[PDB]
Amino acid sequence: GSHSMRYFSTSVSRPGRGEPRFIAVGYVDDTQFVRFDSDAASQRMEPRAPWIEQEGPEYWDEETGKVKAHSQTDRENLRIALRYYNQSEAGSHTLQMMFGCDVGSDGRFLRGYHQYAYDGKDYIALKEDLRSWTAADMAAQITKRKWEAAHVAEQQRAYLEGTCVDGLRRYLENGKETLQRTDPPKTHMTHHPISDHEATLRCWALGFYPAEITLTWQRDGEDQTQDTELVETRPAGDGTFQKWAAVVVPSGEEQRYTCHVQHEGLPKPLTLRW
Amino acid sequence: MIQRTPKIQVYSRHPAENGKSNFLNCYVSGFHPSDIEVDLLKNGERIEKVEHSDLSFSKDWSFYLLYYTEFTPTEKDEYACRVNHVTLSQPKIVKWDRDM
Amino acid sequence: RFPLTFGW
Repeated sequence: GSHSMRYFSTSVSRPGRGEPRFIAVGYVDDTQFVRFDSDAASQRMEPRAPWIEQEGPEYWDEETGKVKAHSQTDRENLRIALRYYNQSEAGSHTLQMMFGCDVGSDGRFLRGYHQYAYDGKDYIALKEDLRSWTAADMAAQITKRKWEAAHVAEQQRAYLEGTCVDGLRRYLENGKETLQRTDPPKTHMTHHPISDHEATLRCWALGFYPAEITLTWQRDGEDQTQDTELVETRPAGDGTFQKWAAVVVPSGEEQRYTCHVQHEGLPKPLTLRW
Repeated sequence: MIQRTPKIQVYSRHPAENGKSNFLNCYVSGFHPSDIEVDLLKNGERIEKVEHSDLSFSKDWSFYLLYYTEFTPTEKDEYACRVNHVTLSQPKIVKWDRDM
Repeated sequence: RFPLTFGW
């Protein structure tokens, strides 16, 4: 299947308490492999997956340098945004960045991303064509004009299609054993009466990778997708994920329901009946 | 300058068997801003060796963190996750149902 | 590989 590389960064300003807190993480698919935390001891980019540890000291130096540089420009970005919006210097603000690339099954470029949020909302994003920017407001319009004049997009696009893709192929190769695994969900059903007339049917999916999955309930053959409670996919901590979906059924009617599981790891979707 | 209240799940890595080393998790997600406090509780008492994942976020820019600690479940002991955040009027306690 | 980044 497709694969992805992502870097996420967050800077949170803390006026009166020093410089912004800065945290960056790197992912291949749903596997974290690197991190940097401004409040941690090393002040280095650090490994978080075994297959990245084999990279030499040049790698760690270059990556540390780039991530630190990014934290510094983030600091200035926070100041500038304060000017653009005329916001008080007493308020804490958040700057988020996502960057990365998607490749397909044989490793060919699929997509590239470079986008920013300010205080939880879209600020500026590289468009899918990798040739221009979407600015979500007027401040971001200022930034957008600057980046057009600076010709940032040519560099970013070339980086996305070249360096990012080659990096992703590299990582996928070195982390072969773990990253190219697909783990099908182990499913089951539980029954919890809530009264003399009402019961809860709960369909569970466990031990699966990658994290993307679909869990649906249907009565006879018709979806129940507004009567289904559906919790957020969660990490087990072992590299796999967990999810469940529940429906309330009339006592005696349990046998009418089916749970359906769609996952990349299954040759075919599952149908489960009580 | 948005605010989103966290969604909390407390659960075990592997299915609980009494007397067997396992991992207890509190996963908090969908929250904003990023300042958050998460403690794991054993019989009302804060567990001390609790680690957490590195701050990351979803496509809607909302944050998620996994806190976890290796434990040994027993029929007697009660586990919970306590979470504080600016969107919460008071700390939220969510008990570990070996199910949930 | 971490990206290079530009000021706002």
